[PDB]
Amino acid sequence: TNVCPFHKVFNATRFPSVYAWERTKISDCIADYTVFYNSTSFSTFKCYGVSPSKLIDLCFTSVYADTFLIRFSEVRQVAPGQTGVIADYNYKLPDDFTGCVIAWNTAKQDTGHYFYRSHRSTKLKPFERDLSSDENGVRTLSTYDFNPNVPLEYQATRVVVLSFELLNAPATVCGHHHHHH
Ligand SMILES: *[C@@H]1O[C@H](CO)[C@@H](O)[C@H](O)[C@H]1NC(C)=O
Repeated sequence: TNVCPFHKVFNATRFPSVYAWERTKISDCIADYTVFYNSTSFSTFKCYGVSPSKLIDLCFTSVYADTFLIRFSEVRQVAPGQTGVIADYNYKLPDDFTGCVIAWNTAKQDTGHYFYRSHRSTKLKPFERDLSSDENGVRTLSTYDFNPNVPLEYQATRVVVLSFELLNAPATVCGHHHHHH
């Protein structure tokens, strides 16, 4: 298997709006997570259920990459069992979450009008997506203008959620060293 398509996911011209986040299936690859933790580009790299350090030793049966665009202020909501407009009405990470979250501040590039759900009748189920714009005829989706000139807690920020499972089925996405190194 050839190397894992991270640059094609990460350095794409556009990231989705967060209410319409997008999944990607990754398999048959040899993953190189080295790019992340650049400390001058990746401002947040935090794993749940495994050690970011232990990613280099592990093989995964299925890896999905959920992607979207929010503000710096709201990055902290992408965590198991957190509360917020994002976690309650946009993108929900399970309580039993296994995976990583990577986030970096693309403010000078991902500029424009992006959207987010502010209100919903019920909160969200884990990993559920709601692409509806109305409830009773009112727009249920409020707007972000991302600009270079807004303060940091308010700036554009791209997020990726690598969600994997270590159960049965052929082991398909293997770190550079799943041969006991
Ligand atoms: C880390 O980020 C900087 C940002 O300018 C980039 O130049 C560099 O190539 C990245 N990583 C490496 C492998 O040096």
